[PDB]
Amino acid sequence: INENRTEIPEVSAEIQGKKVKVYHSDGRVTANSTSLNGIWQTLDYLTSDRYGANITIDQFPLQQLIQEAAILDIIDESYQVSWQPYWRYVGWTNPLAENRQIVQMN
Amino acid sequence: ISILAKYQVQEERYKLKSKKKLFGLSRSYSLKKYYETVTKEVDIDFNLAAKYIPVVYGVQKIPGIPIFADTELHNPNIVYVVYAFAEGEIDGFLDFSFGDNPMICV
Amino acid sequence: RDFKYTPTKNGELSWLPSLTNNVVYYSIVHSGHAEPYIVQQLETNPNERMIQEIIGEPAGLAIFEIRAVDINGRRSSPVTLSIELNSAKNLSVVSNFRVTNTASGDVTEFVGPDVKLAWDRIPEEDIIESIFYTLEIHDPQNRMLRSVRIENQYTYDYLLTYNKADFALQLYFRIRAEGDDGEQSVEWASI
Amino acid sequence: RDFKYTPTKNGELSWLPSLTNNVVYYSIVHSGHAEPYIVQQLETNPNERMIQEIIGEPAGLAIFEIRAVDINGRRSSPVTLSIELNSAKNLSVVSNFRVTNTASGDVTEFVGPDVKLAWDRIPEEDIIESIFYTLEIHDPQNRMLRSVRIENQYTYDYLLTYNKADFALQLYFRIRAEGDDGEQSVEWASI
Repeated sequence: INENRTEIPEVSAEIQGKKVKVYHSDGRVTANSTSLNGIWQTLDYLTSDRYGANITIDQFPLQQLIQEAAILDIIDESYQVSWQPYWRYVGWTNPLAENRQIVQMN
Repeated sequence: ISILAKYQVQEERYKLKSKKKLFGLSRSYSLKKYYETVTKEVDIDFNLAAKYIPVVYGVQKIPGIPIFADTELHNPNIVYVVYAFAEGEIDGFLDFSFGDNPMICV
Repeated sequence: RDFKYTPTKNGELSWLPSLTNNVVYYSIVHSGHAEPYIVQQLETNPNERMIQEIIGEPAGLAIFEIRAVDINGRRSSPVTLSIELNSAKNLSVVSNFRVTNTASGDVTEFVGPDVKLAWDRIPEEDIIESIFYTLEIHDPQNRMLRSVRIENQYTYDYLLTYNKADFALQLYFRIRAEGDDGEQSVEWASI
Repeated sequence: RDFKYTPTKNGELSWLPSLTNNVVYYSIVHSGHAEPYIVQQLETNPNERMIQEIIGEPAGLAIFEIRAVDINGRRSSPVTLSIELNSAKNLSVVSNFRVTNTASGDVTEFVGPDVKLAWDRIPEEDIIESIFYTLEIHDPQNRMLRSVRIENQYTYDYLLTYNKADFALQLYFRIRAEGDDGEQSVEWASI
């Protein structure tokens, strides 16, 4: 604190969110990063027990859910990535690798 | 918080920014009542819901919940503050805004 | 914080800054003055004293009230101090100490047998009473010829009688304003 | 906007006003000074330069930081400037240039065969080194009698030898303070 900053400002931040257990049809569980996919978002929120619904994972059919994600990650072509400069803040980790899917959620 | 107020202009001394400003609209709402209930700010005085931790997936901007404030004994100009932000292991912080001013140039 | 008068110019007030960082200036009200002092907070440091000088007051009872002003214009509660002020110790040097029995052109030896001296009244007699002038007269040996106290008067006459007596018991002159309480001219005037 | 130092007194800072109309004053921090300059915005015009003078600094590296203050007390980002300051070119005129070999009353012709001169040191020697005094001596014909440089010294002696030699190769006097960098008294003093 000094004559040029006579008070503390408000503080808010931009962050990249919780890591989620994305599955793969081969039986891996990458669990490494955020995912923009709404299914894996829902699954984490439901199976969390510290918060959320406290549902045990054994009640879900993984071989079904992975097909649903394979639907929801279909590529769109109504636009092209170069029209989106923000992309890093939009959530894409690389502007060149396809970042386009029917649905992306933040 | 009652300590932190002694370092803020009367504009702010107990105010806080809201979270998830645009909750989902549906035909259940009147257009007016929706946009009139969309609200930017809250007062923590007489409000407890503000202090619930949010969960984030993808990229978002969120306000910090203060949980500790103090000054170095010899030099009251030096102020430490702790802001809690988000549940779980996040992929990480990207940026900070002090007031609305971001560190990185727009 | 820690508002404190301090004697030596009559003295200084001093204080440590308010911890409310939006403070822009301090105001001081002094008993019997028409208007407050105003003291800017151009730098902020919580351990560094600010100061105001008090100058030209007579010795006497006074009270001081000091208030911080916030940028929104409201003020702290006052702090009060009540004290006796005292005379400025370091008086002016006497001015125009001069010899009146002096020739056309200018003197080395003066005119006539015995000198006649004048000087001009100091400012401080306007405020502090019982000031006097102290005068000392010396030969080239710098022995005492004569030493004199002059009470609120600005002229003195040396005499051929005085020269004779001082010689018989056996020029340069120095004079200063003086008082009690250590009140003195900071230096001698001299001829 | 367009914060700019400008040389000639060491020089002037200048800038164009901030476009944020609630600006009340600018503050300037100068390297090594105890306190900022403060400059009011008593009139608003977006194309009119504001100015601050820089006076009495020695030549040397300095930095300046300038900030606008909004009526709410917050400040802009700073603008910074770093530059070498340089000597004030226009020095004081020499004072009390006077002849010491002078009679009771006052002289026309001086006393004795050859003049003895004194003058009083200028202020600028307190700041800028390698100042000197330049002295020139002339007859009623205003021919050169003699020209002299005096190094940080405040007296000089003319001589009957000098008068004789200057006559044989063949009064009025003028003197000025001077230096490098165009440092000069704005005018001659003279007798």
